[PDB]
Amino acid sequence: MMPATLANKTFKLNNGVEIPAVGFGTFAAEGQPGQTYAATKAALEAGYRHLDCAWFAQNEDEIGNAIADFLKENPSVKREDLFICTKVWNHMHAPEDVKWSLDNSLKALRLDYVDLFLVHWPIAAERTEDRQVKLGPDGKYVINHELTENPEPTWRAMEELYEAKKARAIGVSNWTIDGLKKLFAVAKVKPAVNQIEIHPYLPNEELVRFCLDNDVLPSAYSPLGSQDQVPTTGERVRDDPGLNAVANRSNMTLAQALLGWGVKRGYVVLPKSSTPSRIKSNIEVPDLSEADYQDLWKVANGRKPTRFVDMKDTFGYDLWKESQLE
Ligand SMILES: NC(=O)c1ccc[n+]([C@@H]2O[C@H](COP(=O)([O-])OP(=O)(O)OC[C@H]3O[C@@H](n4cnc5c(N)ncnc54)[C@H](OP(=O)(O)O)[C@@H]3O)[C@@H](O)[C@H]2O)c1
Repeated sequence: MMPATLANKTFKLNNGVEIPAVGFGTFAAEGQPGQTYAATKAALEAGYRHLDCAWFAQNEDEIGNAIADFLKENPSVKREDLFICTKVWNHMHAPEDVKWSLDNSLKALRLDYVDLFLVHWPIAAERTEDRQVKLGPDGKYVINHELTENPEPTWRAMEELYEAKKARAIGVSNWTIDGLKKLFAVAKVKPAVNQIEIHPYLPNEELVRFCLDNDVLPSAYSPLGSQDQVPTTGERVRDDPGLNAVANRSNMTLAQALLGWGVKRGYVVLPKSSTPSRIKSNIEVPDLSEADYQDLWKVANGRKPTRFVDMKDTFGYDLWKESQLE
């Protein structure tokens, strides 16, 4: 129990929608049936009012069941009290496919609408007749290059879903500054959120500015590092001695310190956990003192950026032209 927790703080998107600063990440590549339901229920009962989902996670049915059961067990809570965000995957970038994805997600979550609908990646890919990712002879995504660099159709579909009041806000994920310039050029409805990987080992400071200065709210996934360990040196963010020192001196958890850092920078954080204890503890986001904030920033600035989420080898498409040399 943290009375002064930032789990009550919200941000106001550029269309006036309120989004809780802390949201629960439901993606596990460990899914394992019943885990998503249990974790989502634990998060709702721990005080989370923000749920991050995605068609890619293939767990929206359990999330919807959890939401239904929670709302049924607590009459004082309404669906309007919850902020539900879901995303459309890469093979469904065709406008009809985008709409179908949103409808499928709504059916699974047992919701009439979502508060945030995000295009998961700026990469349109081909699909099979049964709405599965089409693999090529190399076993990698079959890229639709036309829809990939002139993504206006996709965004139009999103705008329509926005105007059909099926999504209260629409946005992008893993977008770049140049991609954002592209979309602004072509968009009628400016994206409200750009969900990206932000953490002390990948501060993403330049993109965080571009978004904030253009009325696009960043949303940080993998805010605790990730379920992944640094390849080039075998490092975990949550093992970093400086981060742990800052957390220990102020009698808070390392994850709490990282989440407070993120929220103090002014963006949303999406911690994920299957463990009940971590789900309870992650919601107790502290309002960092200036010393803790500056020291965490020191740790972040003393390092080579490290990006833990790069699916280059799966998509067969290098969005972020990052190489060993150079
Ligand atoms: N392209 C995208 O849009 C995108 C990509 C990736 C992720 N996301 C979103 O961001 C969310 C989180 O990103 P992530 O998957 O990299 O996970 P994360 O939030 O960065 O960190 C979670 C990892 O650290 C552990 N953990 C959680 N809380 C902890 C705590 N207090 N203390 C110690 N360990 C803790 C977790 O263990 P346990 O799981 O066992 O509890 C798990 O191993 C995802 O759920 C997803 O919603 C979006």
